[PDB]
Amino acid sequence: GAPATVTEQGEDITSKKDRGVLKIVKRVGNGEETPMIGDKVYVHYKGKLSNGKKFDSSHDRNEPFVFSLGKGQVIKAWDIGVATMKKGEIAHLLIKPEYAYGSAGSLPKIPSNATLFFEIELLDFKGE
Ligand SMILES: COc1ccc(CC[C@@H](OC(=O)[C@@H]2CCCCN2C(=O)[C@@H](c2cccs2)C2CCCCC2)c2cccc(OCC(=O)O)c2)cc1OC
Repeated sequence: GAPATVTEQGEDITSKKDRGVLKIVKRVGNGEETPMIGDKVYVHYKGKLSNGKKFDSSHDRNEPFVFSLGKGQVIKAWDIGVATMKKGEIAHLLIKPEYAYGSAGSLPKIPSNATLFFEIELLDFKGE
């Protein structure tokens, strides 16, 4: 399924080149532009553990998820991944624990040492 495909064909977008964050572009966005550190970013996502459990979708809160890019307001993989995205892009990310919740998890929903999968859509981004 979608997680396996990222394993097999995803691009390694980490600095350390440790396959900690793998990416496939599922829908090509607009232009060349990607967001800057500090930009307010608006996304819709669907996420799960890579084994399918704990599924969550921003769609269910009928409101985009909003954060400031590159400020540690989200897990490392999201700071790394969303920084590569164009407006309108949808990407798949497969994420090892080192770039997510590590040994502490985010209980009770996310366990220790969890690999995560997200489908992420970058709706828009704006400087504050
Ligand atoms: C482990 O490192 C970090 C961990 C957590 C954070 C905060 C968790 C952080 O979650 C995340 O980084 C990612 C990306 C954004 C979407 C939410 N999210 C998730 O993993 C969610 C997942 C869904 C399906 C599989 S994982 C997860 C859903 C369960 C609650 C934690 C968040 C978060 C930020 C802001 C708000 C929020 O919840 C709503 C609220 O609090 O009002 C949760 C920053 C971190 O790094 C600097």
